[PDB]
Amino acid sequence: QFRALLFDVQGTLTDFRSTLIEHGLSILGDRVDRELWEELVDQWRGCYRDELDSLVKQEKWRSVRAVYRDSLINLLAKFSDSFCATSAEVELLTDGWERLRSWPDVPSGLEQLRSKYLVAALTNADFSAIVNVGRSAKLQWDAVLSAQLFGAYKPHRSTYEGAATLLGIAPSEILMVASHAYNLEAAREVGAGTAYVRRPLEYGPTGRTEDVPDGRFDFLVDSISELADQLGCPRLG
Amino acid sequence: QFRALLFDVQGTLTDFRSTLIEHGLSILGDRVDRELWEELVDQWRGCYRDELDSLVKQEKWRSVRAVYRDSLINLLAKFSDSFCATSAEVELLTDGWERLRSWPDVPSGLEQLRSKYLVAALTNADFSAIVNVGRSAKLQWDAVLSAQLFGAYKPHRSTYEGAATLLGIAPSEILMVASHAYNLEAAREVGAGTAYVRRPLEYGPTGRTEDVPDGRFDFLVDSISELADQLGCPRLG
Repeated sequence: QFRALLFDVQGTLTDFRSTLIEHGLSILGDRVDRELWEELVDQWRGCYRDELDSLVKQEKWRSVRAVYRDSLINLLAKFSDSFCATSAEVELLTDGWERLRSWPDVPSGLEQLRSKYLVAALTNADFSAIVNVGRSAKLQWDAVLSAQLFGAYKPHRSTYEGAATLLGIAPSEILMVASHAYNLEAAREVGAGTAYVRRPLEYGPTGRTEDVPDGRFDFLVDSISELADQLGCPRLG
Repeated sequence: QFRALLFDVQGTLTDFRSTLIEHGLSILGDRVDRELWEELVDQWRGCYRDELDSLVKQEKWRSVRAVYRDSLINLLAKFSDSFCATSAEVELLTDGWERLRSWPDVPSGLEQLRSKYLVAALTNADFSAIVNVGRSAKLQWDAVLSAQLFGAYKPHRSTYEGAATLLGIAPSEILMVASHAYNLEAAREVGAGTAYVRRPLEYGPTGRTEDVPDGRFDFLVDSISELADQLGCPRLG
C-alpha cells in the first residue's frame, strides 16, 4: 500500500523542549533559573509557530534559523531584567534547534521501517538544520526534504505535492507521519495516508495536547515502533 | 578544512556497467548475447553523457530517466536487426540505472567518513533514482542532492553553489569526490576541494579510464576508505 513514510521532525520525532531547556542552561549557567528558561523556550516555540502561520498565509518563506534567531532576540529584550546574552551566545542558543534530541522510540523505529519502506523527513526546518538534527537525534533517512526546497511551509500543498514528485511516488502511496493534527489533515487532502503520533511531552507536562480520536487518521500510535508493528515490519533482534 | 563531502554517484560509487549488463540479460535473456548487449551498455552511457553535455551548454535540464529511456529507444532502433524489446521491457531496462550496485569499498568508506564529515550525494540522476540506488548500493547519506533540485547538471556552478547554501556551507568547505576528472575541475573553480577516486573497471576491464597524476587534485585514492584515512577519520571495528 505504502512505498514511503514522510516524517515531521520537530516534536514528532524530537524532544525539542527538553533539548532547548538543557541547551540554554548549559550555555547560560546560573545567570538564569530553570523555571524561567523553560518559560522562554515555550514562548520561543510559540513565536516560531505564530510567525510561520503568518508566513504561510502570506505564501512567503524565509530561513527558519532567522525565525528562531529573531524571535529569541525579541524574547531576550522582554526577559532583559532577569538575564542577558551576548550576540555570540544568541547564535549558540539558536544552534540548539540543530541539536534536537529524539524520543527513545525513534531510532529503532526508523530502523524497523526500512525493512519494507523508504523513510524521508519533511520538515519546515531549513535543509541545514535537519541534516544537523540527524546527527544529534540519530535519524537515518533515504532522503531529506525541507520547506527550503519548495519555497513554502507545511501545510501548503506545494510541499506535500513536491515531496511526492521528487520521490517518484504517488501521494496515496506515501504515509505522512506527524504529531500535529492540522498539518496531518492537509496531507489527507493531497491524497496521502495519515499517521498521528501521540507526544504528550512535546510541550512539556504542563502542556495541553491535541485530543485526537480513533478513526480520524489511518494510524494512531504512541511510538514509531508500534507504527512499524502495525505496518507489518518485523522487529529487530 | 572541510565540513561536507559531496559525491558523484554513477561510476564514482557504483559499478553501473556490471549492473546494467546483468540487468538487461535477465530481462532479454537469450534474445541477445552478452557481448552484443555489453556494447549497447557502453553506447547507452555515452548517449547519456552526450545528451547531458548538450543540455549543459543549453543551460537546460530534463529528467535523467527520460534521458536513459530515450537513448535506449535510439539504440534499439540501431540494433533492430539483432533483437527487440517491448515498451514495458524498455522501462524495466531503464530501471537498471536505479538498481546500481556499489563498489565493495563504498558502504564502509562512507560510514568511516561520517565520524568527522557530513556526506551527501550530488548526482545528475533524478531524486527518485538516487533514493533507489541508496538501497541497491547500500548508501547512507546525511543528505541527498540531485540536479533536479537546481535545474542544472554538474559541472554547472549553480549545482555546487546550491548544494553549499542548502547545507549551510561555504564552497571552500566542500570536498567534491568524483571518478570523472573533467567535472572535478569545475568544483575547483567554484572553490571546492577535489578528491579523485580511480575506478579502473568503470568502463570494464578492457576499458580506458582517466589516468590522473599526483598533484592535479587535492586527493588521489583507490577507495573511499583510503580517502577517509587521509582525511583523519578513525577506522571501523
